[PDB]
Formats: sequence, structure tokens, C-alpha cells
Amino acid sequence: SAGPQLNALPDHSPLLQPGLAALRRRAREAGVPLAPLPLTDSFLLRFLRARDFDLDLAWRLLKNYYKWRAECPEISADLHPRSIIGLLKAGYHGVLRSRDPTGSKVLIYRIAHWDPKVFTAYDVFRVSLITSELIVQEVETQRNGIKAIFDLEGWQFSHAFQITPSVAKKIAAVLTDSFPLKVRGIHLINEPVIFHAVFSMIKPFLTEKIKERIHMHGNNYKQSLLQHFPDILPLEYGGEEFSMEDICQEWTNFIMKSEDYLSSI
Ligand SMILES: COCCOCCOCCOc1ccc(C(C)(C)CC(C)(C)C)cc1
Ligand SMILES: COCCOCCOCCOc1ccc(C(C)(C)CC(C)(C)C)cc1
Ligand SMILES: COCCOCCOCCOc1ccc(C(C)(C)CC(C)(C)C)cc1
Repeated sequence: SAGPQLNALPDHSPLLQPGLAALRRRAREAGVPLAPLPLTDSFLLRFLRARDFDLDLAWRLLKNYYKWRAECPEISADLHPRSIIGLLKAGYHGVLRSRDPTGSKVLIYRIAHWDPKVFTAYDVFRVSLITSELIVQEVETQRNGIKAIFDLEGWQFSHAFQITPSVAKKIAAVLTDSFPLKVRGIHLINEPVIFHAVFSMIKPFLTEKIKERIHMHGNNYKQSLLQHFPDILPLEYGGEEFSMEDICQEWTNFIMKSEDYLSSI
């Protein structure tokens, strides 16, 4: 249980240096790229915290992160938000202002606001990557992980058509062992009945990384979603203070302010 205690330290604690040294030596040895991603303490700590300072797992995650980036150029080859600013303006995606009861950052995606005649699955994936790279900078998010809510109202066949076996593989990767964020929960709301039926059959065979972390609320989601996310949801989902539009505009603004950092990858 040393791991979670190391996670709880600030980045400048000398106690994190043994793990950082051990990981940086493994990275260097396997010939990790020099390409505009510096192996700073703060960067490397993301991987250590994601795997509670288990060095072998932090290293495997780091390698898989590099592998995933190399394997998905149409997502990862340019992180400047200029390519997806329409999706953001359309209201596809926002991050809640407040954390949930266990301190997780909460992400919301709205499928009705993705026009598949305009944006590909890879554009939409680029949105998640951008957000991920931003939120991972907060040490509390590294410690407490994330939850994502997918509002599937208006899910159409044109959306489903974009999820090929290749896209499915890339989705599983980022949820499991290819990005330095702990996915503590995946919530679907307003999703078609077919999701439940499939899930009831495949659930027992899923990786334990996600198996017990998937919650499908269906159309009657208000009460159940509220139990997981009290006092932090937008008006549209049963919250009290701000609209989803406010959240989307606030997150969009933050992305644009970070445009040079995003490019610098
Ligand atoms: C889920 O089914 C709907 C299909 O949506 C389109 C597919 O592209 C969405 C990719 O979604 C994610 C979700 C989470 C993540 C990670 C695990 C990196 C965490 C996050 C959301 C904080 C970025 C990455 C991509
Ligand atoms: C072709 O359908 C694309 C819909 O994608 C939903 C987003 O999540 C992607 C995860 O991967 C799957 C898994 C199963 C399925 C279906 C519904 C087609 C079930 C199946 C193929 C196992 C019978 C679709 C996507
Ligand atoms: C009828 O609508 C047309 C398109 O149909 C899309 C298929 O929807 C059913 C898909 O069912 C699932 C259920 C679970 C999953 C897993 C658990 C693998 C991944 C998850 C949680 C990201 C959806 C994938 C597909």
C-alpha cells in the first residue's frame, strides 16, 4: 500500500525520486523517442501515479502510450484544436467544474452533437485525447481518476457505421492500458436497449479494468445518475446551477487557451 501513499505526495517530494529514476532509466534503455515530449518529472509522474508506483506496470503503460500514439496518427498526429473546434462549438463535449464524491474529474459526451457527415470517429477521438492531455496535468485527477458520461440520445446508424473493429480496438486501448488516466467509471444514458442486451451477455468476459465500472442507465437515468454524481450535474441531467451549454463553452474556452501547449505535442 506504499503506492497510493506515494501518489498522495506533491510532485516535488524527494520520495518520488526513486520511482522517477527507475522509470526514466527503463525509458532511456528501450530507446523512448526524443520527439517533442520531454521526460520531465511531471510527465513521468503521470505514469507512476496511474499505476500506483508499480514500476513494471508504469513502464508497460508508458510503452503502450507511445505505441498507441504511433498506431493512431489520424488521432494523435496533430493535437491543435483547430481541427475539432466545430465539434466543441456544436456542444459535443464538456468537463464538469466540480469533482465527484471520490474526487474524480467528470467528462460528458453528447452523441447528438456529433454530425458524422462532418466529423469522423477519429476527429471525435481527437477531442477525448485533447481533453485527456489537459486534465492529466492536475495531480488530483492523477490520484482520483476520471468518470465519463456518454449521452447517446440521437445515436444513429451513421454513428455506429464509424465504429469499425479498428476504432473499437483503439477505444478499448485508451480505456485499459494505453493512457495515464484511471477510468473509474463509464456511464451510458439514453442508450438503445440493444446495449443492455449485449452487455448482459459479454460482461462476464470483459477485462477487470472495465468489467465492474460500466453502468448503463437507459432512458430512465435521472435518479441513478444522481446517486453517482450528486450536486455537480448540469440542469439537463438533473443538476441545479449551469446548463450543458455553459459547460461546453467553458471547456471550449479552456482548450483554446491551451492551444500552444496542445500543439507542442
Ligand atoms: C463509448 O461509445 C461511444 C463512441 O464514442 C466515439 C468514440 O470515441 C470516443 C473515445 O472515448 C474516450 C473515452 C475515454 C478516454 C480516456 C480513457 C483517455 C479518458 C478520458 C475520457 C478522460 C479522456 C479516451 C477516449
Ligand atoms: C457496429 O456497431 C457499432 C456500435 O458501436 C458501439 C460503440 O462501442 C464500441 C464497442 O464495440 C462494439 C461491440 C459490439 C457491438 C454490437 C452491437 C454490433 C454487438 C455485436 C457485434 C457483438 C453483436 C458494437 C460495437
Ligand atoms: C441500434 O443502434 C444501432 C447501432 O447499434 C449499436 C450497438 O449497440 C450495442 C452495443 O453493446 C455494447 C455493450 C457493451 C460494450 C462494451 C462493454 C464492450 C464497451 C462500452 C462500455 C464502452 C460500451 C460495447 C457494446
